[PDB]
Amino acid sequence: IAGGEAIYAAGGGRCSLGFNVRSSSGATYALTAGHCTEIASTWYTNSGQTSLLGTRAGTSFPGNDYGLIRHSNASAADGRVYLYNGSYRDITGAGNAYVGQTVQRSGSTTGLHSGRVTGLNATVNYGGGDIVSGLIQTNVCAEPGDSGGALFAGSTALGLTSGGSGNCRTGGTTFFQPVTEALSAYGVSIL
Repeated sequence: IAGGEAIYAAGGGRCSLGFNVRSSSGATYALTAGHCTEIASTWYTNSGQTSLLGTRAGTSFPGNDYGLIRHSNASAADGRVYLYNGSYRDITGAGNAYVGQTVQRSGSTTGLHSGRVTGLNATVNYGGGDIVSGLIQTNVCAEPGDSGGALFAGSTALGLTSGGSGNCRTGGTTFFQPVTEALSAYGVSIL
């Protein structure tokens, strides 16, 4: 499974995989949104929930928005992002974002969209105390289901879709969790 592809929670809920990562010991995981991993411990790669992805290994949500899923099969840990046209992009490292940067977002609801970083230090309020801060603001649209997907530029991983406003029909604004903070938190590296 590659970055951008759908992940399904046991008993309902869909998100997108961000990036596949590995610990210094060679254990592999999938990064996604923390608001996603908070809903279930077991994840699947198909809607019918018969192909197991793995089980939740960590969650950092409200505050940040990142989470980790341990792969049940190391071979499913594809170090690429799916481009939705039958092609894949190999991700070679992680980097920082900057205002004016041109970016691409891969998600399971709306496919691949591009845009620009328009702001930093952004905050989103999901209600019920769910405030996420330190986010990258962009003009890339996204829809529910895209959450946890990959934000990248070229071969460089940048962030994970948290959420935003608008849709891909009218345009919107999306907020992303910088990936490097996540890699740091878990001592993981891009595959």
